[PDB]
Amino acid sequence: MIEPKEIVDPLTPDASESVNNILKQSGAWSGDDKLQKWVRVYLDRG
Amino acid sequence: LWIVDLNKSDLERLGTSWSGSITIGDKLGVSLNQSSISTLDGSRFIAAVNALEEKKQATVVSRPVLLTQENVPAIFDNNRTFYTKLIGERNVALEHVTYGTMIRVLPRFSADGQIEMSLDIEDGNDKTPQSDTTTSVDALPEVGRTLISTIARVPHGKSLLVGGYTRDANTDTVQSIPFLGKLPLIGSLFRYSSKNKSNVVRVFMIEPKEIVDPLTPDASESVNNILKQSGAWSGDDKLQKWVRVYLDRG
Amino acid sequence: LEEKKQATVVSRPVLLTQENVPAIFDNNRTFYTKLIGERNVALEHVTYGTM
Amino acid sequence: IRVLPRFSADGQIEMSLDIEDGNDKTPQSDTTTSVDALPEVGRTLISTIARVPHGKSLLVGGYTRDANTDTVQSIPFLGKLPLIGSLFRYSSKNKSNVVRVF
Amino acid sequence: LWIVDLNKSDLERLGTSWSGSITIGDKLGVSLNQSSISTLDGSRFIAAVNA
Repeated sequence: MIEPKEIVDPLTPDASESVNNILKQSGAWSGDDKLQKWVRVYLDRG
Repeated sequence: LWIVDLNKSDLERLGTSWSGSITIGDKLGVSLNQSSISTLDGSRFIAAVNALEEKKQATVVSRPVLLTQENVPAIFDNNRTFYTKLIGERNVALEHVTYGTMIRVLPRFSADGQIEMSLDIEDGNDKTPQSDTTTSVDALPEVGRTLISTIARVPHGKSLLVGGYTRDANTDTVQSIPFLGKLPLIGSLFRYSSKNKSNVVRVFMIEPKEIVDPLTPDASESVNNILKQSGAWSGDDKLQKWVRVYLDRG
Repeated sequence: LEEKKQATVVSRPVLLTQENVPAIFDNNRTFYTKLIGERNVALEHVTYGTM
Repeated sequence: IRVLPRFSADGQIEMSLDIEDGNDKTPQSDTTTSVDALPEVGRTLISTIARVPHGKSLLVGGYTRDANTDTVQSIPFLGKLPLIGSLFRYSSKNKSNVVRVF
Repeated sequence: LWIVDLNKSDLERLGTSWSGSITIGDKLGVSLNQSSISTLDGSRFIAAVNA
């Protein structure tokens, strides 16, 4: 089968809230660590 | 960009399957299910039951980051090899999977503030027939190869999808004996049922952002918080400081 | 011997472009399944390609 | 690493980067701690011009990864009775999470 | 330039997995999990635990 659709809008909600609902529920969240947060924090908000 | 994978599968196997032969007085030989009498004369008929089931679930989320100027190309690619510990040190073996990634882009600015880019991306492992033992494939999940070739524009600081793949599947079979598999009392001792079900999504996202500022705090304070807490700091040594000090402050 | 077999599989790719520009998507996963036995060891596998 | 730098007017530096780092893919270190002794880092390659103000530090590219794995292998009938039903399980979790940035 | 790496992993493995076969009076043979009787007649069923 086939079906296209037109798209003009960004994703709602945002992608940074999608994966942070994945990683805190699949059991792989890695922001608690006080050894690795010193270099992820350069990398999440700019 | 955001790689993301979700895998989920369960499988069950239960039932018997019979074979073998009998004999009567060296005058007649009755065999069940292709058991040749030319290999067996008194070996009576046997059975085989299978019982095993499981539930598998695995996720993997990875992301590359890279910056350019506008109207200039750039390439990023990467491939690590992930090992896992097969059980045994003298009875020795290993198994390993390479995990490759590639991305090249060509961005520009618009008038109203949105970014337009030019994407070829790749991700996956190479097809390797390996990990022969049952949990050896279970240790490291597999993700297939993929390739996009797409220009796509997106408003400032927000996230748009660029392509994906989903898949759902079942399987059902009931293998049995024709006459004796329907009587109510022990008729379900002659079944052989094996369901199977897996369902997998995988999608590539993208989001750019504009950047004008240097990193806050500085990088020399980042690694000096790493090395004094991971336990590898090397400024205490009175034999090696005489040449690192030419090298930290100019 | 007799049996009854039934199987379904439903898959979908998604992708976007602009208008009047080409684009390619292709994919191939390999699906393993657990043959019964760990020391009596064997596997079997099928690649599933899409373009 | 190869580079090609120049000065700007206001004091910032603009450079031209191709960098590489890693080991070559070697199937080796067969014993269990032999891989554990020396860690592995994958190959990487950048091709980027990037400018940065004087004396401060800017990021040029990186890679992170998170993963799980869960499986519960058991016997269908006898794996649910309360008394010794958990003697027929086979559970094996797995979890790794790795960052790396230039 | 500054290379930096952080790696972290943990892994656990626990449980059993069974196999083997029995016999009754040289008249019938019941086997669990692909144990062929064509290699074994009196070798009773075994287990394997990993921890």
